[PDB]
Amino acid sequence: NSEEDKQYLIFIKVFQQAMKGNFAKIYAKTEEGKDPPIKKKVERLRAELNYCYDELSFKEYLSDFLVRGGLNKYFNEHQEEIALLIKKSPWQEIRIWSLLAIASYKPKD
Amino acid sequence: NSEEDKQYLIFIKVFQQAMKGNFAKIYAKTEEGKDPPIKKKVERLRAELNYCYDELSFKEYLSDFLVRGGLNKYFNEHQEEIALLIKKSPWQEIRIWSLLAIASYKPKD
Amino acid sequence: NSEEDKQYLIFIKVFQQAMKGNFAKIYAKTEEGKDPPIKKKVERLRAELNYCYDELSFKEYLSDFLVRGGLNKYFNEHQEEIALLIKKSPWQEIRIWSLLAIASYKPKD
Amino acid sequence: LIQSEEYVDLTFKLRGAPIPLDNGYLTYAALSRICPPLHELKSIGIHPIAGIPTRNNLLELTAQSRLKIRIYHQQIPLIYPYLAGQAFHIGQNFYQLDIPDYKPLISSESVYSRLVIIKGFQDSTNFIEAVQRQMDNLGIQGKIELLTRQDGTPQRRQLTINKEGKQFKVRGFGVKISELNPEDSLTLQEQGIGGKRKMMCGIFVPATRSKEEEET
Amino acid sequence: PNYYLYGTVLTRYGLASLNHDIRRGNKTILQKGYWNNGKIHSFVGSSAIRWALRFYLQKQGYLVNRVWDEEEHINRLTSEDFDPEKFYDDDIFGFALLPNQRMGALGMNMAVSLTPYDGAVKLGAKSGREKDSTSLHFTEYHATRYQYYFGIDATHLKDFSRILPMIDGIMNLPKVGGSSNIFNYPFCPDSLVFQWTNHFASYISYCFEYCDPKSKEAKLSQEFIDEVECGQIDPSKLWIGGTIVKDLQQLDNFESSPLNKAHIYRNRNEMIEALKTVIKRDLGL
Amino acid sequence: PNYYLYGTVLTRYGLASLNHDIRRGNKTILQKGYWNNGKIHSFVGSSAIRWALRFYLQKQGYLVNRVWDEEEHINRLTSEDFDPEKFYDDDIFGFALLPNQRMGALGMNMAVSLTPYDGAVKLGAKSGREKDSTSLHFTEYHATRYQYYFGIDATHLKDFSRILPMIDGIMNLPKVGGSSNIFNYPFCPDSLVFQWTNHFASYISYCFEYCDPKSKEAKLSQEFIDEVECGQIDPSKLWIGGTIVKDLQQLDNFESSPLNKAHIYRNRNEMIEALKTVIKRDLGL
Amino acid sequence: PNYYLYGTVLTRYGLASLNHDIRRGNKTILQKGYWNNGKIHSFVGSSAIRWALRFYLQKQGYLVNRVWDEEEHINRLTSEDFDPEKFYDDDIFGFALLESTPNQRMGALGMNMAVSLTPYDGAVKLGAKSGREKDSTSLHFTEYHATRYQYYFGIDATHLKDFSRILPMIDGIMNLPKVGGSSNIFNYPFCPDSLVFQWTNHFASYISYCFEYCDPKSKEAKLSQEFIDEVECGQIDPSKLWIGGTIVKDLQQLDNFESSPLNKAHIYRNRNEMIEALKTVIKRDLGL
Repeated sequence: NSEEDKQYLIFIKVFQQAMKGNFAKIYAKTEEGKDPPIKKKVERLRAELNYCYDELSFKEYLSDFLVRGGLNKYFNEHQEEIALLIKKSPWQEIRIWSLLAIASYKPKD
Repeated sequence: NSEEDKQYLIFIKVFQQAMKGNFAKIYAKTEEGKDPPIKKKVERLRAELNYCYDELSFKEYLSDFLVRGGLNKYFNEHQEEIALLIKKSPWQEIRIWSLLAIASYKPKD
Repeated sequence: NSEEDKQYLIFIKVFQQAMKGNFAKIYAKTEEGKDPPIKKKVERLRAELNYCYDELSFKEYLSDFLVRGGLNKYFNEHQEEIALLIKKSPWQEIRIWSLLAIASYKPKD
Repeated sequence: LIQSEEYVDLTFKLRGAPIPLDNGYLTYAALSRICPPLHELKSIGIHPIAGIPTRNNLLELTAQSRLKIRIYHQQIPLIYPYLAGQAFHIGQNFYQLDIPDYKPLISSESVYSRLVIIKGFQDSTNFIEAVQRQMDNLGIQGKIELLTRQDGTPQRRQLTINKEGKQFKVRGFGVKISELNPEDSLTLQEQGIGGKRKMMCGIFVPATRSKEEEET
Repeated sequence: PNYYLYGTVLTRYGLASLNHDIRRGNKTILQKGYWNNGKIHSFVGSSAIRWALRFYLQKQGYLVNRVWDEEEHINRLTSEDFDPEKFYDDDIFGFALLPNQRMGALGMNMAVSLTPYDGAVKLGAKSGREKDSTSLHFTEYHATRYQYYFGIDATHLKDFSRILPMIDGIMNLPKVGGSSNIFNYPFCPDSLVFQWTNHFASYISYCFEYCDPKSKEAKLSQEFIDEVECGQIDPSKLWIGGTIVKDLQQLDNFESSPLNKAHIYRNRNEMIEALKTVIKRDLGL
Repeated sequence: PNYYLYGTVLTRYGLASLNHDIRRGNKTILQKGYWNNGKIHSFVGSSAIRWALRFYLQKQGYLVNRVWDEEEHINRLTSEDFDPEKFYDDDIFGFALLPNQRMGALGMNMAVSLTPYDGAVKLGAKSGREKDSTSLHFTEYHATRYQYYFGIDATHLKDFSRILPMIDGIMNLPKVGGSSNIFNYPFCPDSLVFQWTNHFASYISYCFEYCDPKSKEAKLSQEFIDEVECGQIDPSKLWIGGTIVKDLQQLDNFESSPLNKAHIYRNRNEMIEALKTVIKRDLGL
Repeated sequence: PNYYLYGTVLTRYGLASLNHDIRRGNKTILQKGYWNNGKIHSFVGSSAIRWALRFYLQKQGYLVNRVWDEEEHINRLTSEDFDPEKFYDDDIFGFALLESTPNQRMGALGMNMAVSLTPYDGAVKLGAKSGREKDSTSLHFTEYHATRYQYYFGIDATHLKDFSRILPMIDGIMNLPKVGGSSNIFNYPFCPDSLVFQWTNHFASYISYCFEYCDPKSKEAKLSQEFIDEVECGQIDPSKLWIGGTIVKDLQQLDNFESSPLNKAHIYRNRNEMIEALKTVIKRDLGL
């Protein structure tokens, strides 16, 4: 319930879909007998997320990550809501939401 | 409400329309039974957006992008304020908005 | 058990699994010596949790720690409930629950 | 539908501080200072700069704002090394030009001129018969129409020549011309009408700009 | 010892349209950019010159891995595995498939027009199937001499004797660009400034300059003359030949100048023969 | 006494594509960033210059630990345990294993383009047909002269005589960067400002500046000349040489200026010989 | 009397990656935080400058309790009991022996973190271990920053055990060795290029950070208008103000400079002359 909570939950879904897309891209990148990353790419994503300062850099990285994720439906249905949520709100809060999505993305894969 | 977000939203919409026109132009470019890439087009757009190095770069780039977008109705009703928003505001913020528009573009087609 | 009690227990289990992951990471990084410290890790975690002074800093640290934990199967099974509980509840109560989870932790034999 | 030969449009991307809406002598003198050969050329015209209007009588330069020059395509090597990549100053601001692009001269049934100046003709009827006579000299047939404001009055414009200490008053009209056929349309686009061709007035352009000027 | 052959070669004057940029619209625009004095100069890519040198190597009969069909316009490989020991192409230009890779002895830079681009354009009517329609399109041409800088690591060659065919190919360079070269522009040298030394440092990168912006003759840059006079460039290691020699010999105090003791020949072939003799003596061929 | 050799090196003018950013997509992005007066300048990393210096030390036969294979394109360690007493590279550039660490006697800063980076992207198509990932591509290049600042702590060297090979390598620097096949950019100095003093304070870092934002001409910054004239920077410890010597001497009141008392040599070799004589006298070599 | 030497020193323009933060991932980040106008500036810790001063004192002879090995990268104490009377470093920087003459000392030098004059926007440098083989320690990133640095310090001269030890401290501030950082790839000289020193006998300074930028992405540095207003209004006695460096030219190019009270300060374009005059005044005042 509550509009803010629904927006937060479906933004978590958006971020989880984006990480699914990025992880699929990494899976496609690797070849041969080398073991494709699963956990260390998550650690890389964590390191890149904490490597962030002020409003501009984090929003740039978040937008780049979302685009690199590729196709996603939760952002498809909700354009205005997530656009306003990302444009507004402190960047630290959005980083907290992104980390919370990271910690709970894995049930998908 | 607080019409800055109105300008942000119709900028997103005009960006989506312009990119759709460009994907249509690329569809016109390709020929014969090769499948016209769609995800690769988005990847190419993201890479070109990240190629810029402030001010002149990405400003003439995004102006040319909107121009090649074709007949954009919302742009026609929103020439002046979109141009003013382009001239003002930091360029990295414009890039963030463009990347968000890319991430939220799909459900048109 | 009420739904609030169920979510509280799931959060305790989530935090315990995150501590399991962090301590396993420390064990792997500090295999040298007679044995990597365990009490020192708990003291470090307690000091870092008590360092937090406001909601934003504490929730940032909590999300960072939870992601560093790893898979966190209890968070896999409960995206929305645990995410809403973390976002909504006052940070002092979440710190109390986290410290209770720390106290009620069993290192793997 | 016929692309004119021997005549091109050298377009330089223009950037800098906002400029008066009636640049005219300003831009011409700046280019002449940068390019001495530009003073002695004859069949050359400078396009009106395309940018949105700002406060006062100033004009703000956009990314689509560009300095466009209509010139005989064999006379480009006389002004290209002086303009391509160089910079000119209007007042106290520095403006930069990049490598220009060539645009062919397209024919159109209806052509527009944002400003036409004829010496000694200030009223509408004398001006109209003067433009008819000028058509007769070049052997061009067409119907002459005058651009109007929101009130329907024929539109007048003023050119301010700041020669030496005194400032000068030269004025004219803005006409819309149709029923030309592609050959005579191209002939009028290259030759132009009236005087002061280098003075950002007297050259022609399609009627889309005519409607756009009519809007505001 | 490590031996290097650095050289700047100046082409002959004429109309040039080579290595065009993106053919956007109807116009075929030259590859141009900024150069000294902040003026626009037309460039020619060094990859085209390397391709021309490789084509010369193929045509002369030397064994090369990559072979140009000249009819199907398709590049074919004699052997999938690259063997620089046997192939001139792999020994000289290197290879990379992505010893799976080789750097290659030859290293070049883009050819730069001597005079600034005057902006001259040419009108042409291309064919059309729409009822024999002819559409007028713009092609840029530059009447200038191009100069490019190349560097040879003789020691890096698997076979030390392969340097001589490279010099011959540089002298007798085939057509550059191929189909894109509308006007047949000979890229063979008109004036040469070579340097056969054993040091990594070279101060002969772009030693040519124009007396006037609109001229068909070339002059050595005053910086190069000063470098020779001060003593930075050893005259015994300097080789100058071509048309520039005629202008140099007319300068006053030429006999007293240190430029005189450098190897200077009016005829390019004589200088090439003397330099090849010196290289063979030094490389133990 | 603690002796330090500070120096700012200006390279020759040419088309350069040496250090690239993260490579993905069509463009190979030149390593660029902001610099003075708030304009984008292309950069060359100091790690590349250090690698070039180590490669020079390897090619001249000096004993080094890390060896560049030049065939496998990998780095081989002659000894797993670093020994600065024996190996030149370990003594000069230091090492870190993770005594297993050494700070190294050479400290070098990143190379900065003198001229701001405006445009100049290159077209990278590969022959015809088969338009794969190796098809239409873009490469960024910059037509400028790079400038970098370095500092040597001579007393920190295990062997004091090793400073001379470092100076020789700075003079004859080998290939720096990667795009040598199509953008051959010699990194040898053409203008030098050296300071051999016994103070930690250096006021010669990045002393060169342009006269025209799009020209090849270079000029010592007015700040450096003011620093020399005020009383700072003892002229007896200042060594200036190269093509900047002519511009310095054409300055008015040069004879009365304190800059005239500095060791000014038009020939870089003469400056290097005199400076090496002074260094050998001071270090007891 | 109680004499204090306050001062703000501005460094030279150059790529600087001096002080880093927690290792994080593959990218070494600078120590940065919000400084002015809500913009993020890069910082250099004052402990780094104190270590550099200690190293200077060690290199130029002198007696220092802490001796940097410079070979094993280890710190050795000549005497386990700190003696500020004998050792320069103990007298100047103080000590604190907590493990269990006084065991603690407040030191005569008080420094503040060096603040970059220019906001830190981008400037991440790609770093590769090269070769053809790749591994975990192959692709790394290092943050740099093309800016001037500016720090503020204050000396309680009377607190020194030996009053003459202030002169070597000023010499070290002038000829400062490398400040801890990646000098292998980012060599940043920390020697001052502009000085604003104040040799007064009261605690108020008002000269903490007197340098401010213009055109925030440029190397040009000017004196802050607040400092100039402080000088002109009557506060900050010009006779106690020592200004030296490249800012002297900009100060003298100001209009109405002769009529301004700033003209009565000790202004020397050459830093050595200003330091010599200041040390002469200090020796006269301290009875050296």
